[PDB]
Amino acid sequence: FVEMVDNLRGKSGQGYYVEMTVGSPPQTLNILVDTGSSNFAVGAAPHPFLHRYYQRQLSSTYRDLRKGVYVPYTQGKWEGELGTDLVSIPHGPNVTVRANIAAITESDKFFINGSNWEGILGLAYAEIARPDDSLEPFFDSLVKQTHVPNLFSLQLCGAGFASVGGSMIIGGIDHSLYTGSLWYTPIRREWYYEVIIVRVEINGQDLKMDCKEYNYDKSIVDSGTTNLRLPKKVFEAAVKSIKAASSTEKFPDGFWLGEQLVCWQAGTTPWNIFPVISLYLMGEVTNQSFRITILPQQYLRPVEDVATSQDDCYKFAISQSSTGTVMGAVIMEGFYVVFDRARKRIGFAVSACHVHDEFRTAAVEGPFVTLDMEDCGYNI
Ligand SMILES: C[C@]1(c2cc(/C=C(\F)c3ccc(C#N)cn3)ccc2F)N=C(N)S[C@@]2(C(=O)N3CCOCC3)C[C@H]21
Repeated sequence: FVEMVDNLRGKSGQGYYVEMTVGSPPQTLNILVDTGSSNFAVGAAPHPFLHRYYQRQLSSTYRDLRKGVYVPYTQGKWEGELGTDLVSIPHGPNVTVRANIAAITESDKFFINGSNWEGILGLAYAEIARPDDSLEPFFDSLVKQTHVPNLFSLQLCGAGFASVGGSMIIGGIDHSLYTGSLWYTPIRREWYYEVIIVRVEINGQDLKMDCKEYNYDKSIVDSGTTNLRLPKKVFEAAVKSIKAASSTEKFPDGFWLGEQLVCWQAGTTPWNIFPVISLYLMGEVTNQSFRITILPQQYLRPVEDVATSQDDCYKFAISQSSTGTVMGAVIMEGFYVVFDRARKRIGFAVSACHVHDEFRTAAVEGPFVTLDMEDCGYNI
């Protein structure tokens, strides 16, 4: 799948996007890859933040669905007009499909000032599509209309001390993007890419919580979120343990809450005082799990645009949640992640591009024996 390697671009903290074309003749747009939503939604009006936008009046293949949609989020929102058009991915499979497109005509706190993307490719399932599950997501249309296999994989390559990159392999797996073996965890339910965490360790020390807390009220894999978000109670325990592990240096309380940065002299970040973080995931077999481990290089994120400082500044990118665990870019930048929809499972392997040092690397290890893993899932 050499044609698709390195087909993702982005800037630190602004997301990973793929080039797409919409309409006839084709209009090229940069589109954020989002496993945490299920709409294909593109700027269609001259918002000043946008490099370009979808001009339906130029497309002979545009079809109006004569239906609008209003999509509010916890902060910000977008509103759009639904239709269909022909869509292709230049550095993807050599096909064209007719897909739903939400033409965004009003938004707030949605587009990012300074970013180079103009829309979002929601790769999750129809149950969470807006306005309802009758709006077929893009990937469903792709698979239905072509012979592309029903899976995709993501290698998100992060940065350290602004340009990120990676690969979205559509319809398969490229073995050059990972080392070791893939380990799979079941997709618990096809809405978000929902998974079940069965154990959490900080530098190998179990947090010893009731594992339902780790998945209250869900745990998901989301390329459209930067942080590792943890349920409030889990975040409290995790930070207590990370604070203790890292206690040879003291930091203001506000740093751990994401309320302020911490800066060090260039090149002197003390990586070794910060612990590794391990999530054990439900395995494929009864009573079997595996673990994924990330480094501070993943969860301490460089902040480049700090005019008021001259040093190397970082943001703590593990944060508390009210929506469950969110394995965002902090997790995904450590791994090659296989969204094996056909077999309702997600594979993890150590990413051949993840950021590490000479002493520690990200890891995917198993098998481990874990009992009562079904009890870890939350039910209303
Ligand atoms: C559509 C939405 C969304 C995402 C985004 C994503 C980004 F801006 C972004 C930025 C940096 C990085 C990195 N590294 C990655 N992504 C930018 C805008 C944006 F809207 N998608 C999400 N995954 S989070 C989101 C949300 O709250 N939900 C809950 C309801 O179900 C769908 C997702 C805000 C939603």
